[PDB]
Amino acid sequence: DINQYFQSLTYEPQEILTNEGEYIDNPPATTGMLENGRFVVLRREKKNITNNSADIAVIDAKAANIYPGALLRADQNLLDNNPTLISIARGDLTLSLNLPGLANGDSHTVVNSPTRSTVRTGVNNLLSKWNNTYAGEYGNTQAELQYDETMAYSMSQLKTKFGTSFEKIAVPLDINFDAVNSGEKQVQIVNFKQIYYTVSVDEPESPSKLFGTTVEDLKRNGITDEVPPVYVSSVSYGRSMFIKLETSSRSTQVQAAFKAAIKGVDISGNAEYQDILKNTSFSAYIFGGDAGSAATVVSGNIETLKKIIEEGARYGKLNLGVPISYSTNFVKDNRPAQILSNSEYIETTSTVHNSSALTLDHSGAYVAKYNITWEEVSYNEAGEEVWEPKAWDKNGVNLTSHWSETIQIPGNARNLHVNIQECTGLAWEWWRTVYDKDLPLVGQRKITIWGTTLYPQYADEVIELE
Ligand SMILES: OC(C(F)(F)F)C(F)(F)F
Repeated sequence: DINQYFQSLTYEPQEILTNEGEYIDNPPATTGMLENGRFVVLRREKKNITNNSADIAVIDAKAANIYPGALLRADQNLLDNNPTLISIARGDLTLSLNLPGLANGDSHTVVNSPTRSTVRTGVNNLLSKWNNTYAGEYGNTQAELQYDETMAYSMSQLKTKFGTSFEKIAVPLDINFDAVNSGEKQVQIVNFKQIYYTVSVDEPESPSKLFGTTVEDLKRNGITDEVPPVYVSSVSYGRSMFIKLETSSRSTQVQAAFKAAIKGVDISGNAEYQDILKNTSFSAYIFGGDAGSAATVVSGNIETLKKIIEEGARYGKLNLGVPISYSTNFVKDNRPAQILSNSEYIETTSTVHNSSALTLDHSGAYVAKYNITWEEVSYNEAGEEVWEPKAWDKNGVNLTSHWSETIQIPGNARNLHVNIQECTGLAWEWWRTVYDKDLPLVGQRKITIWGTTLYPQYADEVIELE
């Protein structure tokens, strides 16, 4: 009996579907740079990404050996999203057609001598029975949106976020890891899946029910306690769109910007910082819907992306789609074949700190002592902050009657303090403090003292730029 042998099969499913790989070392200590009156704080930290899932998203419509009820081997091939098919005498099995939100549809059909052709035929009579009357030919309300976003930092971490095919779409996607690492550009990758339907296979009550003259014709197909058999349980059909979004923006509101952008929820309206969207250059690898043969690569601009997703969503059809994701189960215990994958990577985040301008104006019938101070950030080795004391070069200096000077506090500065005093004709209170405050490093700030020795009057004003 086969079931007995299947029950005797002693393997470790999870350990045979594992993807290690760290090779991360240690990232160069965080540093600080000066660029065009701005301060660039570069901080890159070592992180780890993990992905354990039995839902395999496809990529190459040609490298597809996937179909509902497909009997596949459980090996490195299956692990690398390039499984091996076991073409043996197949046992009749029942297939069902699941739709996103079609109430109680779930059309069922029987399948004899299971194979690409037969399954294709079943799915054909299904989809045909569906399109024949139901108003769901070109589009169907809201197909299942499977949105998988992630900021790009490492080919491997992307290989973990999507699998071992992003290595295949990498060239078309054109990702700038060097730039991201340098901190120049910022790029997010988004797996936008748009499932129109989903073919399900009735869980085999028994391996015997799956495969009756199959006495021991298993060892002649590659079945062993070393190479367990799996079967494609569910296959999702729709439009798969792997989009790459690059922008020269900073590390502020980017995620939200991109996500909201891709989701296209009229974010444009009341969009505080939309410079990212005005600087969103994209490149998308799409397949499904528009065609059931080849894929399409489109590089361009934010708008082009919007109109491309909008014209790619409800412009396709339902008649016949392409496999964009699938799932398989072990033949023995019908356990979900959950591929695991780990990957350490480097998250590189930079921060811009603008210059600061402090104008000083003296209009007093007297002599005014000036005294302004602050501290500057120094990023030495070990990536540890080093705040260094700084004071105005003319500090302690006393200015006569009228004076004026604008000062340029660097971006890597903080804890600004201003202290200005005025000389009085008094011997007891020779010096009278006029102004003394801790000040925020706002864009532009003008401080104007003026008036009489017996009465000094000041003015602290703040201005903007652009
Ligand atoms: O790539 C096509 C284009 F260009 F958007 F028209 C498709 F419609 F398929 F998306």
